[PDB]
Amino acid sequence: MRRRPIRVLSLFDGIATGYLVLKELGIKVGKYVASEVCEESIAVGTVKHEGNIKYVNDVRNITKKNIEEWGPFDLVIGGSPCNDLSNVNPARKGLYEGTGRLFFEFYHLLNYSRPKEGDDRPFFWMFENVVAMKVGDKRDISRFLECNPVMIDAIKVSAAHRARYFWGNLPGMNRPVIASKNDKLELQDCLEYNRIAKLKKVQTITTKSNSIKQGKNQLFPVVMNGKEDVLWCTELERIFGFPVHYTDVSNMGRGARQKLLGRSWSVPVIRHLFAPLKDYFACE
Amino acid sequence: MRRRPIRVLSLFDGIATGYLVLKELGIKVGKYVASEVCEESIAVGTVKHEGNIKYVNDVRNITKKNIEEWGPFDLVIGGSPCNDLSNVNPARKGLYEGTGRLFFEFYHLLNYSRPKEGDDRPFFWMFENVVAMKVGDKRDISRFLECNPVMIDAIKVSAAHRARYFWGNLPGMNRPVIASKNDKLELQDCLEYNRIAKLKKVQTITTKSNSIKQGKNQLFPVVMNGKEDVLWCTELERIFGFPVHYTDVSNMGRGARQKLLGRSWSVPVIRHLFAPLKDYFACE
Amino acid sequence: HMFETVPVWRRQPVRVLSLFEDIKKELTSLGFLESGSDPGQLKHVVDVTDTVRKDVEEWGPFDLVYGATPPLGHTCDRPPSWYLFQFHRLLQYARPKPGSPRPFFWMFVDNLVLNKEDLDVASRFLEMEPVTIPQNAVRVWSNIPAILVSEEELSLLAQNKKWPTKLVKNCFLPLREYFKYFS
Amino acid sequence: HMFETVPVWRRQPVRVLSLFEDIKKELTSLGFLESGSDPGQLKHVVDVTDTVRKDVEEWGPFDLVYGATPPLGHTCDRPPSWYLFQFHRLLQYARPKPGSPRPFFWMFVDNLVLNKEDLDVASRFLEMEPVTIPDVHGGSLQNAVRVWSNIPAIVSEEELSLLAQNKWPTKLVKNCFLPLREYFKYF
DNA sequence: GCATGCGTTCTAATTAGAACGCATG
DNA sequence: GCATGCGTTCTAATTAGAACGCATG
Ligand SMILES: Nc1ncnc2c1ncn2[C@@H]1O[C@H](CSCC[C@H](N)C(=O)O)[C@@H](O)[C@H]1O
Ligand SMILES: Nc1ncnc2c1ncn2[C@@H]1O[C@H](CSCC[C@H](N)C(=O)O)[C@@H](O)[C@H]1O
Repeated sequence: MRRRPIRVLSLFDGIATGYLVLKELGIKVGKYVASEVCEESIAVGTVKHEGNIKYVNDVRNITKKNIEEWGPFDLVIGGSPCNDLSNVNPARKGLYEGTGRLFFEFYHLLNYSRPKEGDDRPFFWMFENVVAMKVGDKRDISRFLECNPVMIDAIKVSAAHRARYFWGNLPGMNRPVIASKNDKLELQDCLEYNRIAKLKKVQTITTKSNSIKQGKNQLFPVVMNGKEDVLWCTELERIFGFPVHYTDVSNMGRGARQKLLGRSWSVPVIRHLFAPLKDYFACE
Repeated sequence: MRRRPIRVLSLFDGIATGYLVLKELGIKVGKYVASEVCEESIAVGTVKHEGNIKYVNDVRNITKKNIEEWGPFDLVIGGSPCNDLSNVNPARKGLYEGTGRLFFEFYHLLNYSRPKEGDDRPFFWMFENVVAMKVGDKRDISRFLECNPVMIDAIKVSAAHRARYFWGNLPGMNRPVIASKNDKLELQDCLEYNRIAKLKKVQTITTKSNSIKQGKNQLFPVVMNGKEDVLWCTELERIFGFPVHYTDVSNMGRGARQKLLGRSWSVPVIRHLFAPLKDYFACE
Repeated sequence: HMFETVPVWRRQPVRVLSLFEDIKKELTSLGFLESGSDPGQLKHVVDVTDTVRKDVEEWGPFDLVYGATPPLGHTCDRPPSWYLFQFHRLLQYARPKPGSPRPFFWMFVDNLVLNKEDLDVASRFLEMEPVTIPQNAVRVWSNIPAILVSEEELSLLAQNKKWPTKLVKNCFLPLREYFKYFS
Repeated sequence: HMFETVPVWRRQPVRVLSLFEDIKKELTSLGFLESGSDPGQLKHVVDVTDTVRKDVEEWGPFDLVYGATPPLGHTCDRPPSWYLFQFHRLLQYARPKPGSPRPFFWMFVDNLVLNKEDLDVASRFLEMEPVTIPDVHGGSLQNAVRVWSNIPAIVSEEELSLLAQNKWPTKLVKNCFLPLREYFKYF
């Protein structure tokens, strides 16, 4: 009846938010296998977690035997690229072409990792994508995952808009979202010394810099020494809920770091979703 | 009779190494007036010391009355730009032209700040510049400061070559330099996880990236995942002895941060020079 | 994915689920179905987007699941990968449970409507390379044990252009060693 | 500072230190210097690079320190600012200590040899703007100097700046020396 | 010792920033 | 009504990387 550390498969791992959230919850992590192709994302996860993450490269090269050998897995998580699923891009290619079809790789590996019937062991999974997709894509995704998504907007627990869909079977996914004592809910809470926030919440941050100045006006969000300014990398990390300097890696500059942060998960949203896992696995 | 906090004039302050070293020594800092021109150096000092530094801009606009009202000062420090004094640059307009003549501004304000003769009050000062200058320039500088310089190379206490001249009247400037328990003397001691140092000591780091690859071979100093790489900004901070992420400010990238760090002082050398001040001023 | 031969007296009429294309009139020619009862052993459906597991399970048990792309000279209504992923979706609903091992087969055929990397998605999802059976050709992924031209030839053959049922059916026969034969 | 006038009987012969240029034969004309003293009260030196405070202190006391650029031309080897910074260096050695306040004066003149950036540092270091003394008469020759001094003796730069292009004038410096008759012996 | 270095200049790219876009609601 | 956004694509800026250099030590 004792608990063991959690064994995780994480596809499209990005900057290892999944691992970070688990460690922040005190869950003992026994294995974290991450599929990721971008070299600078991999550098972040590598350096910031001192080699605990096993990187396995392109999701499309993971084999049925790979899932057998690297497993068993207790938790299968992923969030696939939304370049072709979002409305934000005019040249959507949809769920079936371009990179939208990488979702089926998640669907595919999820089924390999699932325990066989008769095995009543715990097994949790979660898949995330953006809301700005068409109903046909949202319908087909939850045709393949056999369940419907929860929508969670980080505006409730962070200083920024970002509404996402989450499918999965984690305990309590549909429950209400409540802020914790240490959630930085206003933009001012995330700025460095001697900087003034013009807004309390900022529009959804993407990988491109034009998402940082707000609204139709395209106004710089910060005032410093009387002049307008954009947000800083440390301030972006704070908005998304990452540790300060999490992406200060591999000589990356403003652009590189915004790219990684803009496509990442909001840490406090993942914490909320992952928190019911504490009672199924080993704890620090 | 008791000791009070130290009041400092810092000309050509750069990224506030002076203040950082003092706070790291436990010396209570009552006033720190810094003249500095570059906006991103100023951002570093501002944010990293939360407004304790009083910035006063161009050294050439500080007036004799300014020194009266901002003072008295216990410590006057400065390190003038070496664009025109180093033999590293073929175009050197010397001590008397270009920016080399900013030295005389230090000489000038030093005299304004000196106590009158009736005042046997404690008063310390220090001026730094590169060794790679003409013998005539070195002769004239210490004609104007009326004393000769100590040479201290950071390699005794750092993972990098950096030979500098220090004039001044601080206690014990001529004493031998010994490494302390927490000095990172080898390059390996400053790299991030999963990176291999090829050398134990690195050649002098300047503002331009060609100073990072070593010697005649122009070899990348690090191996990561089997391929060679240059140093990372956090590793540069560590070589110079700054806190990690000290320059992770104001959206600066690899180039900007190397510029600030390349013209900086070696923190452990300044600590050595400033350490005898603990017995003349208040301590936390 | 391999089954022992069944004795002839216990062979039973196959139950098949055919998606997108219909092989009913096809398969009766080989005596797998009995031309007679309208409520056959074969269930046909083309628009599977809103089919649930509970649909496939209440459509009764199946012994053969067959899916195929539309023919080449045809309107591409949906992306060519769509027929693949959907075929893979319901095939998983139709498989017997681990604790009930019964001869169970599946076939997927393409009309050369799938480009190269679509085929690499096909063979990682159906866990086998296809076999190219041929002027016109199709390629099949199948677990049934029945299964010489440059793909240069095939790829320039494809461009200049009718489902070629002619060609798929001969690979269907080895299922006679599991199901009843009608004469 | 302002210095009260001397009664005429207490006036003494000036002790002066003149750098770069020599004003010896000049200053004798106004009787501040006297032609009898073989050990003159004027000390002249040109290469001041290795002059120390202890040199200045024993060559003095001094009551007047005078420095000047080379005349326009001369093929100056040294940067024009060099004459300024060195003059400022020694002047500090020569000043009286605070607890011994005596009449003490200093003068620096430039031959139009200093650019605008040099002149702005000139007036930051000598704590005053210069005054422009022109030469022009009935034949309207053109020649000028600018002086910095604490001596109570004390035009378009279009004209000056184009004057310079085409090419020592004691005539113009000498008249500013005579307000010092109120502090030192006359003839 | 005969290599080194608190840099400026050229060029080759890297990258930055602004229009462009329409379905999801 | 009509505001938004885990983006691709142009061009114009910055920026990055090597040559270039000789006294000083
Ligand atoms: N073929 C592939 N195999 C594995 N990862 C891939 C991939 N193609 C794209 N990716 C990666 O999938 C990620 C989708 S963005 C997801 C980021 C992640 N949710 C986070 O929390 O940081 C990107 O990092 C992208 O590099
Ligand atoms: N006219 C001026 N007034 C004040 N600072 C100036 C100046 N001209 C140049 N500077 C600054 O002088 C500095 C010389 S480099 C000195 C760096 C400093 N010792 C450190 O430890 O970081 C540079 O930061 C430069 O921007």
